[PDB]
Amino acid sequence: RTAVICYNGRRYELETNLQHRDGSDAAIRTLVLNLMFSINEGCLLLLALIPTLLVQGAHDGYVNLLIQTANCVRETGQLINIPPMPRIQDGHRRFPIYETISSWISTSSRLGDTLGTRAILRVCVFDGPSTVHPGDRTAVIQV
Amino acid sequence: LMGDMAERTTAILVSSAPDAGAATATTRNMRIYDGALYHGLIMMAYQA
Repeated sequence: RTAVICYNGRRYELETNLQHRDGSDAAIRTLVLNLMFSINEGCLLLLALIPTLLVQGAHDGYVNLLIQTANCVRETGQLINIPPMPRIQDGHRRFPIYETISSWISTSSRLGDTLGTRAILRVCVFDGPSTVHPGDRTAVIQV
Repeated sequence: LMGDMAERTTAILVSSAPDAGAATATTRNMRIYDGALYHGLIMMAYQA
């Protein structure tokens, strides 16, 4: 704006509306900020493995499905290149990949709890029925 | 026909891999070899 769902084999349609333009950008800024605090120095060594992930997606089965949805990794791995990385400043001491994948889980354990809502309860039916159809009371326990 | 000659008949061995419809990352090491005589000839029953 500023520029169907399947579940258990059943489709639904959304009726979500945008009646103004302030909350849209209050969410866009958070999306872009959290999308911007993920990139780091060690990310380039992960970026050089795209031609190798492309061959492991042809050698394996689980990776060949992961590569289809990656609408970027599937396009860069045959269209862009990178020369080898420079020598790590004080490389005898530190480790960049540990940094780039330690400071990556934080900004992902928050992306849900900021673009949406947290989880407050979870269904624990000790002796009641197993599943719950629309309109039937459950037994929950707060998180 | 002395301006269009034919020096010798030779032997060809064209190598190739299977087509897209039979491709894996495992059958590409299973090359196909084919032979064709160049300027050779095919005979009827041999008089001999």
